[PDB]
Amino acid sequence: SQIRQNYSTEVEAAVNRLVNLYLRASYTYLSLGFYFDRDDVALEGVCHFFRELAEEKREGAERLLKMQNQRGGRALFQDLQKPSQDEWGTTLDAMKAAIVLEKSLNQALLDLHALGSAQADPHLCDFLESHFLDEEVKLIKKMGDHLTNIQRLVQAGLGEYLFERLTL
Amino acid sequence: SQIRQNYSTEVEAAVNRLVNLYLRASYTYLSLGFYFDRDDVALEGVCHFFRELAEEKREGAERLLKMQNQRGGRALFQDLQKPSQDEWGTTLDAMKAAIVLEKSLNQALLDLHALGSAQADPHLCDFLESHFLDEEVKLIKKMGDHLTNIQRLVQAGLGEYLFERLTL
Amino acid sequence: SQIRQNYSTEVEAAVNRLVNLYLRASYTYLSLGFYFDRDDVALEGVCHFFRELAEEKREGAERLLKMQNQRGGRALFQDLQKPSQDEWGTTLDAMKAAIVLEKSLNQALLDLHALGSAQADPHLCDFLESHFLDEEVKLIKKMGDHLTNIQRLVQAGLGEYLFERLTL
Amino acid sequence: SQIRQNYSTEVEAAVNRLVNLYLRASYTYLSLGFYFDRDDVALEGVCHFFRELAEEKREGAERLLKMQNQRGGRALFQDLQKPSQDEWGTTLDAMKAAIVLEKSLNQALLDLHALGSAQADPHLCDFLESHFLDEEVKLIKKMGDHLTNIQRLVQAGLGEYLFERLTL
Ligand SMILES: *CC(F)(F)OCC(F)(F)F
Ligand SMILES: *CC(F)(F)OCC(F)(F)F
Repeated sequence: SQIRQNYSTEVEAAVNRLVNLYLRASYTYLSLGFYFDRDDVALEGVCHFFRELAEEKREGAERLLKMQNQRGGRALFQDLQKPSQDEWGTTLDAMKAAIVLEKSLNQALLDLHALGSAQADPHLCDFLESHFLDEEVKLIKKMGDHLTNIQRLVQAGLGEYLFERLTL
Repeated sequence: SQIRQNYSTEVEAAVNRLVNLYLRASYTYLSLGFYFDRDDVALEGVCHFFRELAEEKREGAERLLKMQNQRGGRALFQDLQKPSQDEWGTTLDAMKAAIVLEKSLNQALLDLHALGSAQADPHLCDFLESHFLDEEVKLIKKMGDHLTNIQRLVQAGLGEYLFERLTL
Repeated sequence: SQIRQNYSTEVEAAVNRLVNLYLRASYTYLSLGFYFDRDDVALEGVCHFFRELAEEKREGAERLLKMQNQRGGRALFQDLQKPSQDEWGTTLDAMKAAIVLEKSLNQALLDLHALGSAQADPHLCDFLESHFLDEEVKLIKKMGDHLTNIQRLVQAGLGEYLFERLTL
Repeated sequence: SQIRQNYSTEVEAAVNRLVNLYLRASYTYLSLGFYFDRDDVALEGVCHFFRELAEEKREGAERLLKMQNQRGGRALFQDLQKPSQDEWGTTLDAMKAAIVLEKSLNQALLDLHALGSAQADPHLCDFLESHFLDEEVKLIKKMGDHLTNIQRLVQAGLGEYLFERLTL
């Protein structure tokens, strides 16, 4: 590419992998959201919480793709695997799966940062530090807070209703 | 001091002690607030309640310091001891510790008032009666009200959540 | 902590130390401010300059504490030592002590950054670079500018009055 | 008087004396103000400072007279002695005389408070504490601040001009 400068093939490939990860995460949240929209689950605040996250993760993928083109890398898309579950259980079960998912995204961001440091790619470093790293830390904190409140409320049916009504 | 009039050394020293007490109280509320911000505690209304009190106590210290200078006394600062606990337990535990703290501040205000009366210092009397005594009485009443509601709600996890959501 | 990821015990402890440093700095500026409010010193612009800095340093401590909780670290508070002086001399003396204080905070920030780099903690790096490092550089520059103007003005009483009136 | 209750003859007489003192003080400030309006003195900010105080002291007398009637006491007016000087020297000389004057008013307020305490007259106590005691403390502090700045500026002609221009 005529514009490519200081952009390693290793980072280019890792950015493509991270896009697949973010799109996978968006798909997982789409599934979570619609599960809570089921007439036999029916927790609107939980559905909305996850649908909002689906959007956020899709936007993350799009930010990575824009950056890939800015650096003169080439987007390569792969199959997107279906979410790990078809049914997500209680709000607690779902929030547990969500924090696991966010930690995996966070670790992937940290790995990419490490790669960028190794390749002396300060533009990549800044990009991740600016658009991703703190967003992830904040989200994981919020999920931790929710998990604690969910667990304090477990009795169980009453707690799930109240959390959806009064927190979400 | 060129401006000093009817301002005893005993009151000057007691005012300095009271400043240390108010700053200690601010520090204790800072600790309480951040404890409730922990991801494994996560009671936002409780955190906000105590952070607001940290501010109020700091402002009290500043009011005392301004008055000290107005009277021609000299501010003398001492080490500030760390709060009595690192972890504050339940909302109930915390509110109990808070009312204990406020009663100690109140007693210190009353002792200073008594000292002012003994020294026939009506400006000091007015200062305390105007800026501190009723504020303390009102705060202690509010904490008493909270304690009663907390105790009525104790089961326990559900009660703590509901109090934070619906009162704080 | 359920949320903790890539957050070393070394950084957690250093963050706690830095909180103590910032609170110490706030206390030092509180003392500086009220000294200049003395009827026998009476430099209102100087008092306001330092009282504003007390607030800024307290806010820095609070930012560090919020971050500590975001990362799943645990705030640990220690005794706060009293400021190094009870009386602060001239505006020049005070500004000299202030720049010494800011340089020590700056060095502590740089040490923490180095620690973060060694622990490959890019979130910490970004946090410090975003909220602290440039604020410190700007503040130290402003103090340097003031010192130069103060020194140019030293005769002495006239210079101190004019600097307070026309710069502060 | 049909309305008189718990109002001693001693307090009634002391209130009349205090009125004479406040009117004397107003007259002294009138003289100070017009001295600084002299073409051979010509310090407008100083003239305005003292003319404002003349008004404040007259208003104090009027407040005391209103209170006297509220309590069913009887106003008794006496000759008003002329101010202690015809010419007031420098700004420094004048401010020195002003702080002496304010301290004498303050002492008179404190004596009246003591008298009220001895006569168990809480309405009088409140009246003085509310309308006079803190006003006096604040004024004396401000004069102390001015004296310090004046003295720092003394060379002499330049200092007097600058203080009038930049503080008053
Ligand atoms: C965000 C989600 F995965 F759901 O959607 C991805 C795509 F299919 F591209 F819309
Ligand atoms: C900022 C200062 F140190 F002054 O205050 C600290 C605390 F005591 F916590 F208010």
